[PDB]
Amino acid sequence: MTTVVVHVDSKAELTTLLEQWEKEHGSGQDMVPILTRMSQLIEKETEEYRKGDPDPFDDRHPGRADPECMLGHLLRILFKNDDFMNALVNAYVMTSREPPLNTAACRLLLDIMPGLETAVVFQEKEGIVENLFKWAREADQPLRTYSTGLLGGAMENQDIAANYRDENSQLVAIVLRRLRELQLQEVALRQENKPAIEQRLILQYLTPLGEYQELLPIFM
Amino acid sequence: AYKPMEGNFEEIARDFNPNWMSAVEILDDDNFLGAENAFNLFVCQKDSAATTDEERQHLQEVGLFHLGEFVNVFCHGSLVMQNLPTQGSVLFGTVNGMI
Repeated sequence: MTTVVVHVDSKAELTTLLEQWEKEHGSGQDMVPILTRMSQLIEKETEEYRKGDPDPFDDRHPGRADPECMLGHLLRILFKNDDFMNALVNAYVMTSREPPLNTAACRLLLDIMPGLETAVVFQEKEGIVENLFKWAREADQPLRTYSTGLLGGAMENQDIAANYRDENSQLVAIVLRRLRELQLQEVALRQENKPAIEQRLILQYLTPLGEYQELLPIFM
Repeated sequence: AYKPMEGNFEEIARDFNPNWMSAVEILDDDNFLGAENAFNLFVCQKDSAATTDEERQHLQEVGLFHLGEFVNVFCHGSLVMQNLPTQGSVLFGTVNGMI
């Protein structure tokens, strides 16, 4: 109880965002430098999370686990959505073509990366998988910065990777060539006096399908 | 199957009808000869119409024969001289001395 911080409060900043987006009903505004907070309010919240020496086997939420720090306090607020935030998945994906229009989904589905549990990508609105086959072969570079690990929840399911055990293998032929390029980019930028955040988030996508069968041939 | 790229075996197909085997032999990598304890011959042919995945893991028994003799061995090679008709030759070993 009475859990207040010694710094500037984060929930009052959250509620100040909860009085702007929650009243946005067809008003004709674009929140793309304002919803940068929703991807930045949790990263400073991640920046203080490394002090407690976390256990990386945390498939749950700290709201169930760790009420000692501000990570568990704030993830519960944006998860009890009551079919209000849940229409954003039907909105910014199904009728989304433009890059500021796709800014409002790919910079935000990565904000609910622990929250995306099972059935959003498993829903019959499953064209988002084929959209992510479209949003990886043909996307923008700030978009593909935030587009590779979006089916990370799909590869955690053993039912999506069995329905797509050859459709994904098409996409693996693309992403390894880009994965070869970054060792040619970043090392040559460091081989001068003698960027890796995509390299972090592509391997997050490629990890759960590193185990499956018939994919070792194009690996080696 | 054996995929050299993967390094591991792979089940293409499987017959399901329970016959007690006696000896088997590959003919031409499409037709596969099998014997039986019940003194019989049959060939399972690998299925061609790969329309789905259920119908391509099921072999089909193509042809039946009662070779009235137990079968022990199979081997290649003919008994006539090479003059360089029919194609291939498989000889079989028995229990009554009837090659």
